Amino acid sequence: HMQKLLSLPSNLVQSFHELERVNRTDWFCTSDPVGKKLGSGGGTSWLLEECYNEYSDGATFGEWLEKEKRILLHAGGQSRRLPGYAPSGKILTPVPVFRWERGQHLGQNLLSLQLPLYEKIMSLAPDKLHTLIASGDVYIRSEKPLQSIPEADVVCYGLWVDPSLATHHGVFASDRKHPEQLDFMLQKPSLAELESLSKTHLFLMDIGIWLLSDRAVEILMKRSHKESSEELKYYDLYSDFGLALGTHPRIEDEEVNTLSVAILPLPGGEFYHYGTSKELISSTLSVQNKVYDQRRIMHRKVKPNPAMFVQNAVVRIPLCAENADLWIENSHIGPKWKIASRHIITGVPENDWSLAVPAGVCVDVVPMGDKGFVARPYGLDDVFKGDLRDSKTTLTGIPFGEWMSKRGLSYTDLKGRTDDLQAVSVFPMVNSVEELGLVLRWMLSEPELEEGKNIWLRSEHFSADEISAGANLKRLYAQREEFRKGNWKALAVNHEKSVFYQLDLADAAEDFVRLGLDMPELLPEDALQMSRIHNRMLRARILKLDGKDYRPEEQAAFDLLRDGLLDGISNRKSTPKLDVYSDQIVWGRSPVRIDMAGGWTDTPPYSLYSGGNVVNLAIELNGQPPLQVYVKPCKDFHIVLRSIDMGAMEIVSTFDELQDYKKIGSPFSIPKAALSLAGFAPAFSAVSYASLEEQLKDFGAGIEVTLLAAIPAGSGLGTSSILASTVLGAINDFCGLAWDKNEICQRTLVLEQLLTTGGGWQDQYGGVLQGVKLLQTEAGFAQSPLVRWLPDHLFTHPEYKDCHLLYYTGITRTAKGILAEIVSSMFLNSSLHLNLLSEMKAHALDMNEAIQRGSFVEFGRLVGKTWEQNKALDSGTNPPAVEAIIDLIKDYTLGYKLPGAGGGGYLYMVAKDPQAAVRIRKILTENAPNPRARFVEMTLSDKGFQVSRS
Amino acid sequence: HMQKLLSLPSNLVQSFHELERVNRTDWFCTSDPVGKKLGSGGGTSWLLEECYNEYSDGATFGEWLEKEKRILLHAGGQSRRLPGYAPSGKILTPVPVFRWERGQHLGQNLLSLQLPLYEKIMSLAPDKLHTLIASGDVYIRSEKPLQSIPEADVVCYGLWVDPSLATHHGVFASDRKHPEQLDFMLQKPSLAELESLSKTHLFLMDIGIWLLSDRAVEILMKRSHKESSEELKYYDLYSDFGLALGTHPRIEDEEVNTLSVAILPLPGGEFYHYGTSKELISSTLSVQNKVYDQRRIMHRKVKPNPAMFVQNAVVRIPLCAENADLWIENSHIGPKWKIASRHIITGVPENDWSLAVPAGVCVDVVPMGDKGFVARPYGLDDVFKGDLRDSKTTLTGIPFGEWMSKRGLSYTDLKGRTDDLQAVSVFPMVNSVEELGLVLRWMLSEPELEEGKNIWLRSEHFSADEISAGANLKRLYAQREEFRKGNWKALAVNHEKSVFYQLDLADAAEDFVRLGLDMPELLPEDALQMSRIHNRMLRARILKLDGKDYRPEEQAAFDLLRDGLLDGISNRKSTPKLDVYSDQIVWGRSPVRIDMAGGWTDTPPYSLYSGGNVVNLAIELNGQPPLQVYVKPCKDFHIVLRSIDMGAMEIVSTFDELQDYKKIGSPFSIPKAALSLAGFAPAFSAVSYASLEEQLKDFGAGIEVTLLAAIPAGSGLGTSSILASTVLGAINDFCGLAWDKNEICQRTLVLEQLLTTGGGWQDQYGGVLQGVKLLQTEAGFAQSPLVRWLPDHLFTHPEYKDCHLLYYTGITRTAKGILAEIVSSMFLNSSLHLNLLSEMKAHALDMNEAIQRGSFVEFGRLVGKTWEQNKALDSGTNPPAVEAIIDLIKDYTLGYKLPGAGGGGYLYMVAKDPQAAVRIRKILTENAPNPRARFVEMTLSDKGFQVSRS
Ligand SMILES: Nc1nc2c(ncn2[C@@H]2O[C@H](COP(=O)(O)OP(=O)(O)OP(=O)(O)O)[C@@H](O)[C@H]2O)c(=O)[nH]1
Ligand SMILES: Nc1nc2c(ncn2[C@@H]2O[C@H](COP(=O)(O)OP(=O)(O)OP(=O)(O)O)[C@@H](O)[C@H]2O)c(=O)[nH]1
Ligand SMILES: Nc1nc2c(ncn2[C@@H]2O[C@H](COP(=O)(O)OP(=O)(O)OP(=O)(O)O)[C@@H](O)[C@H]2O)c(=O)[nH]1
Ligand SMILES: Nc1nc2c(ncn2[C@@H]2O[C@H](COP(=O)(O)OP(=O)(O)O)[C@@H](O)[C@H]2O)c(=O)[nH]1
Repeated sequence: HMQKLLSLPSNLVQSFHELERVNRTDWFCTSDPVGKKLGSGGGTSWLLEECYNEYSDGATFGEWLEKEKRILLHAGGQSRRLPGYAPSGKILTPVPVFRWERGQHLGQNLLSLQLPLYEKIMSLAPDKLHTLIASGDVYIRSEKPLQSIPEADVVCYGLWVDPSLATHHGVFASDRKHPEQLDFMLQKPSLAELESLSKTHLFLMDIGIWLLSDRAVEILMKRSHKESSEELKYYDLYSDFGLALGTHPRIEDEEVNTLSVAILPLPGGEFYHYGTSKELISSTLSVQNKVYDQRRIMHRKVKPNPAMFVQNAVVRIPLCAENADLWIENSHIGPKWKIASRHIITGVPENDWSLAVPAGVCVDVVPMGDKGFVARPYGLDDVFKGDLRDSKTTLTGIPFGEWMSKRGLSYTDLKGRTDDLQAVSVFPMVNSVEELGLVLRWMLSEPELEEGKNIWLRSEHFSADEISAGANLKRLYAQREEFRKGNWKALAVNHEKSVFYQLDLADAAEDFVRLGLDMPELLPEDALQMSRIHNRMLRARILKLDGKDYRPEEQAAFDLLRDGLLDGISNRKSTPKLDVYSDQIVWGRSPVRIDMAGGWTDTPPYSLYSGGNVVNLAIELNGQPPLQVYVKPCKDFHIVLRSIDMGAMEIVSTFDELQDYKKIGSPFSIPKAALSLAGFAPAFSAVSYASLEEQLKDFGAGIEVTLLAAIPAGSGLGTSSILASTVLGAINDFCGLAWDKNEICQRTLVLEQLLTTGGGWQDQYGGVLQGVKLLQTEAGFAQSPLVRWLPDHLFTHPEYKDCHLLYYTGITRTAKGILAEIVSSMFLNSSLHLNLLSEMKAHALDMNEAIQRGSFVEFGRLVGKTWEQNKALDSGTNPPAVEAIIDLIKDYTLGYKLPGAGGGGYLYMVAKDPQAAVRIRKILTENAPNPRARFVEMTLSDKGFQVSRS
Repeated sequence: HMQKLLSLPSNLVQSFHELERVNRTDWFCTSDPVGKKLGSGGGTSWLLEECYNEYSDGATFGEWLEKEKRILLHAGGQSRRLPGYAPSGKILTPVPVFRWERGQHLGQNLLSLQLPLYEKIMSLAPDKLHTLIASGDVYIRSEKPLQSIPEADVVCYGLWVDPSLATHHGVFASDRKHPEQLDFMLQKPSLAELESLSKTHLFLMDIGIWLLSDRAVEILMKRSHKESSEELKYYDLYSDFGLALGTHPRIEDEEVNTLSVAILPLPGGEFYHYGTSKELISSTLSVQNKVYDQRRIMHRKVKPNPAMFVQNAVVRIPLCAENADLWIENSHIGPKWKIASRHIITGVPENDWSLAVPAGVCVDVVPMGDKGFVARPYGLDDVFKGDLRDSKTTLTGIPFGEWMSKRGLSYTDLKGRTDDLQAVSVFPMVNSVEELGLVLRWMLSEPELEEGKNIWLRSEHFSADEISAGANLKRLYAQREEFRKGNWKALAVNHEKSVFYQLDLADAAEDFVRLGLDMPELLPEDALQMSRIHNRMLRARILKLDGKDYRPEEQAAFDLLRDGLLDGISNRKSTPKLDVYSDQIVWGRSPVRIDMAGGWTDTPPYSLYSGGNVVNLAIELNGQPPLQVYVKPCKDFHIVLRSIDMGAMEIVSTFDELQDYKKIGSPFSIPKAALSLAGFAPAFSAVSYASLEEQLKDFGAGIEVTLLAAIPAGSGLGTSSILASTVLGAINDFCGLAWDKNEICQRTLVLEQLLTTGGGWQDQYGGVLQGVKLLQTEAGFAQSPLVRWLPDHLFTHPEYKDCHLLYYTGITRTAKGILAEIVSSMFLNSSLHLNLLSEMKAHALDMNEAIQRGSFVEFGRLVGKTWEQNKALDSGTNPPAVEAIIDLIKDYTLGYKLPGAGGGGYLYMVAKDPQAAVRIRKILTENAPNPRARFVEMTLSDKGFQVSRS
């Protein structure tokens, strides 16, 4: 597991692992020494020092830093501009579920949303960069493939967004002749400053993702201490260390300038700050406004305003269009509340207050002590900095002097600090919800309230620093959890309009079992089919986690899926007519396929969620099409089915026998379903016939179908789907149905839905259509792949053709059918699975690009990456014997993978060059893992499915 | 030229063609009959009836409606909420140049900005839709490719919008299970209705872009008249006709429901209101802040506030950050003015007034009569509706009763109507700028000024309706033109910070010549290179339009372009070494190319503006590579050059002779430049030599280069560039320079820059690289195409191969005039040319898609569309002889085009089928247009440039 190190507030360090439910093995956290601020760089150095002192197994710091890669997040500031989550350190702020996203956790926060990108970047990083540094108050997205990470001492990711937004952050400025290096950094530059440099420089806004080598770490830790030894000091990573980097740095440092700096634009990058109260709402609104298409929005709720976000809360007042810019979290809004706009309500316990909240002021309630509450009303624009007597120092939008004067208070009532509003003990700690409401009314729009002033005088006073230092986070998290327990039922009941069935339902089931909640009730038959499948699978998972019987629920979900996929599978009528002469035989034949990338993304229901991308190609094996079908007229008015590979024969005389797909011991389900779809079953026939015998008498003869699958099913080469398509095409030619290859593949999809195989669509398109292809579908039950052919240069040119090797290993899967687990995880919107499948889609697009550009090396590498993705999706795909075979020859390949679901069988290898291919052949021949392993010659098929007549 | 029909205010109809300088053939305008409103549908029927009565020519209404597609715009309301441009009908409102856009006209208005999208949609529409309907008070953008337009009776464009905004417009509601249909429309639905329909329906905001068939037009016009007679009536297209459409319409209508409705979401659509005074500022601010890319923003100037827009105006006071929401147009702001924020100043003549404008109040001055001015002060929030005695009836932010009382006035001074503020004659018409200023001061923040009241009492009074009805728009446009004449000089001087050199400089040159302005002075050498080229070409165009000598200015612009393209002349040095045996000969050969789509988009400087997209392929002619080069060692230490096609020979003995590219009568400039780039000229040689003879003595021998261009020059098949690349590749093999094909093409670009050809990069990549390719570059001087190969199925498969016909027309022509005209238009940011080139890029992408999908019919159709685009870009591309050749066989083709710049030469035809190809051959053989015309057999080249040794 990637190690996370966090610089947290002192109060949170002791409770982080319990409140966030994370183990101490993968998570280490500490704080700045109480009473001493260290800044960004100083806090990072202190975090590194603490983690080293914790796991110092006797090695020095230098050899310890190399031992593993680490992701360090600094969230140990004061959070002046975000008081609502200052005691949580910003990084633990709950983030609403995106109305366009599937598979998110209901209790997601900024940390859990932002961590995967950091882990991906670190796994892509070179091995000499053992330290990633980031701020936890941002949400960063990358919707395009990451570029190579250079081997510099400092690697900073940047993003050009808007000069107005760049005005508030760090900016990397690079000379127009050299965007590769960093010329200098700028901390919050003005619009005029960026304009004056626009003619000669490019600017990338600093998004707070830095990567440091051991040399840069040494220099930062030397700068974070004093002149002698261990004496710590304040040091800013971005304003002191940052401005000293680049070609022409603003700050001078002999050791910092020697560090090479590399600025990387984040591909498809998006940046959303979460450091101020205004940004808390604006960034969430932007993320919501990334998608507007209602066909891609699973949250079917009409909000009065898009900038209204309610999490872990109970709202007893009606919300209207005038209540814009609203953020309610971990709060209870009583029915007698009166609100306007621009509000941030956090931590408020249950109440029936008659509280009027003016526009622009926010209310925060922090649990303090065992039973007390600290009331912090503040302003959406309050910065909490500066001297109290300055007119610019504001509280709840009002200057602090005016706030004091209007309430009949004097500065003699504030004993303590007076030069910094952050350190002014002005927030009262009450011991009752009634006193809390009274003092909040007094501190807001009722300064004449007698009892409020009395309570404020009786109560102890806390500053924002003291609040963050003494907050009882256990009670805060417990209130949030009780609110979320109520919200689970609320969302499940309101499923037709809520985000319930687009959430990660595995996480939801875990939370249901942990909180002691009952399973959601069964959705009525009138509900959405997808929602019904989600509901049944969630109930099954809850029963499994509880220790009850879940098999019927699971099977019911699968049955709802198969019923859902039926489109024109009932009313698609054909009129088969004997289109050949009496002594003619129809021969159809098809090659198999190898999927290069994007496999699994065509599998329902994920393909229904977002559409699939698959790059694959048709291949003949040992110079022959492995799937073959013969169709001929029969003197008797019945259907004869013969199987060469199974060595069997069967006579179908009635409609009932033709549609008996699950007949015990029959290997003829595929041709039976194919003949049914061709119009020899009543449901698919345009003409009504009394019996199969009468239909065949009107037809002119019976039908004799002989089938050959020269490659057994489960080999991963697409045997079953391609055989179904071959039978369909032979019957198409024999019966004059005039189907084209695309319609044959679609009828194959329908056929496999008749047989309840539950697979995707990639195999039949890969085999029936010639050449190498990219296949893409959109979201929805209607899955009809758009086909884009690719150049076959990398597979047919003499310098490449002999580098594609196919090796039958003689090994079959030792593990069980994990496919069921994968499909059920898809039904539960499992976040890990959905993320991996999305990465597989993007990787299929990258494979398509590599093939288009004619890059053989990149093609082989991406094949290897597809193998890695498949191993990550299924642990049983790579048994140890296959891994030993791989290790025998891995040094001579650009990449390799198993075709299809894998688990053994065939190994596809892309040799580096023809000599490497000869070497691979020699090695695997002289070191056969078993007597059955053998090479199989594969050639790209320029024909696909072929059919001819005698 | 698609015909535009406009329903305008009555006063504007009489002067529209003169004020906007448009011909009466392509522009028709009328108004609703004065005294009766007809609504959207009634106004549409009246506009159609008027245009028919004008251009009937003896046809019936149906056969006239069929003749052509028409774009109808309704801009004929009262414009209560936009008084500053009410007499202009909103649609003629000047709109500031987008700071991120290139090629816009300085005098652009809303009409000129909105027309291109409508014309694009209409040209994409099926031929049965002859009528597009739109409102003139909106600005709509589409930044993603438009989808196919189905063939329905009514086609409506929509946009996914927040429900809160959808509450204020028409809404198309489609069942979630059938988004292809329209279920029903809703006119301004409430939030509760959207809640009730959100669970079962999708809603798209109506953006006001409808397309109607002739039957729908007939029904709309029957509904727009009464029942018995021809008397027109009010009829709403969206509330009456719209609510009667769909599957389950809200309103019942026997004839309207039979119309098929198709709802299309606008890809990448953006909607900007232009109906109220505040929206005038807000939508403009949004459009300005729409683009973020530093590479695409040429106007890099930060004003004190982003919401300050100044057009056609002189401002004598300084503008600061507090002057937000400011719109100054066609106005002179004297130095003694005092303004705040939220202002709209229009039509103010030159003055020295001491006028104080309070925040939120706007000033408008409308020329009236021969020399008079009507002063209309109003409020930014004034709606101009309601009875005068209501407190809500507002004027300049003040209730009208209070405004009357504060100036000692009574309702006995207002003769006329009193129930509608729009019809109250309260605005005085004065006869002098002095009286104008006095009465404006009186009507604003100086109600106690007696002289203002006296002038108001003596002067005639106009209502807003009377202003819009009697306004002297000629004087308004003349004042605007004088202001713009001043602004031209102001912008040209301030070129480093203005939008000057990103404007349409052809329009700018025309305006400079018309207004009698001198050309801008020469930019210093320290200015931006692109800006300097723009400056020189603009001076050249102004001199040419004036009748002076412009050739040196043009040549200087071309030289600045060539110098800008000079890149690696220093950091790409070669060391040629004799790499062949003494008796060995190197033979290089290349096929020609046919560009399928995107030609011209690779030509600088447009390729530098936005990058090029070109789909092209290599072809052999009559089974041979038409470009051939032989290189062999020479006993003498000189260079021998022989030309087979020119039948010539030349001896190069010195560096001076080798670099004499423009030698009189020499056809050897290409091989001389190629040998120079290979390292036989000192500037490109890594080793310094005293003379060419010494370099060749160290080399081991001289060089003998024989060239053959088997296809005559000017054929359009890429002969020159591909021959240059062939020489470069032959010399590369002969000298062991180890260049790859990409480097060969880049050296070809450098060679053509040495020879000052001024072309693009498409030809060399099309010829050197095998197969069919999409080539793409980004913006910037560095033009290095990314190459993506396409499947060659549509060109090599037997059912397609014989449909590609190449016919030498027997016409030759130096296509350098077409090149010069188009390149000079590119230098001037000619709006027509830039728009057409953008469409050519998009069309290249569509061609790439069609080839990927294997669609032969779509491929041929897109070839035809490429021919149409080329004809539209240059009128000289299709001479009448080529057009006559085309007309002989056009009925047997899916498409056709001339390769390259055209002007004659070869005709590429995509026959519908092999029989059609036989027919085309027969027709063109039996009817040869000239003794030289002949068919040439073309075959796709799977080799590209090849080189071998004897
Ligand atoms: N360990 C530690 N980290 C800090 C300290 N100050 C700031 N940081 C971190 O450095 C990053 C950048 O600083 P800021 O965004 O200004 O931190 P902040 O909490 O917003 O500070 P203020 O709002 O000014 O109170 C933040 O993510 C903080 O987590 C500090 O004193 N100690
Ligand atoms: N943590 C978290 N809680 C949420 C989120 N969305 C909603 N909630 C909580 O769940 C409760 C129920 O949500 P819904 O079923 O959508 O109800 P609502 O739309 O918020 O309001 P009503 O239906 O009118 O009661 C809300 O009151 C919120 O407190 C979310 O994205 N994240
Ligand atoms: N031909 C015609 N066009 C109209 C009519 N009414 C409105 N329009 C046009 O349709 C467009 C949309 O209507 P509105 O924006 O509400 O028209 P308007 O002139 O702004 O009306 P007010 O601002 O309320 O005075 C406007 O640009 C008008 O020019 C009409 O009765 N006949
Ligand atoms: N029509 C039109 N006029 C403009 C535009 N931008 C500027 N102008 C006018 O041109 C004059 C020159 O403006 P500019 O060179 O940018 O100077 P600046 O605006 O003071 O910085 C201004 O006084 C404006 O009145 C525009 O986009 N359209």
